[PDB]
Amino acid sequence: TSRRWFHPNITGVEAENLLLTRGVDGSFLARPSKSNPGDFTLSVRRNGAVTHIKIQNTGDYYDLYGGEKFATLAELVQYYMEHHGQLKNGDVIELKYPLNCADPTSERWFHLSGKEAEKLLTEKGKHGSFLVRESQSHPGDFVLSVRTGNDGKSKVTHVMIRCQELKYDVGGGERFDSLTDLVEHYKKNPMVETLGTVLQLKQPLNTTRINAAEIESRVRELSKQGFWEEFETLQQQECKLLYSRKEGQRQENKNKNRYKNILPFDHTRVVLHDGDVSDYINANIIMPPKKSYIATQGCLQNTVNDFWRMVFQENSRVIVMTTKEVERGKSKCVKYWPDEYALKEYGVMRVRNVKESAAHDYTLRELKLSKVGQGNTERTVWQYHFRTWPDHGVPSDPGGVLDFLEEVHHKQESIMDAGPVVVHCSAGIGRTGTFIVIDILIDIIREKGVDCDIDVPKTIQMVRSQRSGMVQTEAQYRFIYMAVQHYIETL
Ligand SMILES: C[C@@H]1OCC2(CCN(c3cnc4nc(Sc5ccnc(N)c5Cl)ccc4n3)CC2)[C@@H]1N
Repeated sequence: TSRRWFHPNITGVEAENLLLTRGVDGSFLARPSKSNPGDFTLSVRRNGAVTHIKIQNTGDYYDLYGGEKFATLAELVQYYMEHHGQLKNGDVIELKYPLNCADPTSERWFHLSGKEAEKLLTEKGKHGSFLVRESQSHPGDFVLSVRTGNDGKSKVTHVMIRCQELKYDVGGGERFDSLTDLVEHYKKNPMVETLGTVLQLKQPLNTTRINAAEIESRVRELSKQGFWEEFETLQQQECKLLYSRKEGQRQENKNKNRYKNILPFDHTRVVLHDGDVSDYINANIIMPPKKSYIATQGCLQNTVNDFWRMVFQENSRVIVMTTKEVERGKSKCVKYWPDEYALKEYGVMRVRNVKESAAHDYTLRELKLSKVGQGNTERTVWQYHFRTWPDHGVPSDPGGVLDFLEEVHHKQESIMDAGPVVVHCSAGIGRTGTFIVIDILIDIIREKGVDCDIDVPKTIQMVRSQRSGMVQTEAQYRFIYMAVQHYIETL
């Protein structure tokens, strides 16, 4: 559970000099690419020299050049640190020693006046809530503000953090190389005041949960950048989500994955029962009377039957497809539905395409799904095929997506005992996560109006604990905020 090898603020020259003077052969770090915004670079030292490996993410997955595709940067680094000779003139590159970052930019607790910090800890703070800010009078020094406990039963204690020769301390004891190490140490060994108060560092002060009516003000603030700082602070927390994906790695299931290293978590994966290893599909239940979701990949030819097994077993009545079958010359999803008015058998599952209806942004396909030999198992599945997501980036306007989800939501609500909504793109983490997150947030607003708290990164982190890398890019992160803002404006 450490993402210290990611340096959000260094340059290529800085990374090279840092690896050459503070690292050894096998040392590595990751950083945002300065030449290609939105991409990343893995800088690795070997034989006294540094190599820079490009990592692209257009919105679907992290694509390591000359390597594999991954759901998060943490899952990428974990894979190559644990598989000795995979990273590559075909020359083996070893990730051995993470070169740790000292920049606190991406920490949830790092931020700020002493009055304002007291205000924030006053209003949305709890016992043990804390933050670290730059000192008011002493430049280069810092302050740790902790809430312990409006009647005097709670207080805010400020603790001065002195920076002396690039090491930090709270006036005595140990001297730390970084604010992170200092906070980590006093998290485990909390300071005790003379009269007995224990300055427990329980959780960072939440600053991202806001009232729905404040979203426009917050978006204006993040656009002044605040968006990039908030997103990367979210990305750092991905190291808490390296849950097991063993079932997807079994030999019998390797070919059931569109991308061999983008796999469902074992504890939330959809388990296929009553099979002819026949229980696997690259798909996860997503739980936020709210609806739930199945986030899954675009079908392969050899997983179409499993897809319909899943849809039938989970009683799903709505499918959301957020990709064309072919985009930019590449196949993203095999056609798993019949032509209009046609009927097909996919293993033991029978599907009739009853009728298609074309809107501008999407096609709706009314499908009748049943198990062969059992006419009483028939149920209608409504497939919503979104077709206007741009080849590059995210939509410039969220209106098409919002109108699409509103229709999808009302179809689902009209169906008694409908199961989870199936959502899929290519790998099923980027666009799929974006649609699901928007739908989760919009449903809160739809039922409570402006009188509700929403917390975009918390919602994403919760969804990311159920499928790897849900919401892939900062552009998608911005698009979720813009979609929520637009939805609130048109209430
Ligand atoms: C230097 C920059 O200045 C401000 C700064 C970015 C904005 N701020 C924050 C605080 N917290 C955050 N938590 C998350 S993730 C999350 C959210 C809510 N709840 C839970 N449980 C989780 Cl895990 C994601 C983004 C977050 N941005 C404050 C810190 C930067 N450091």
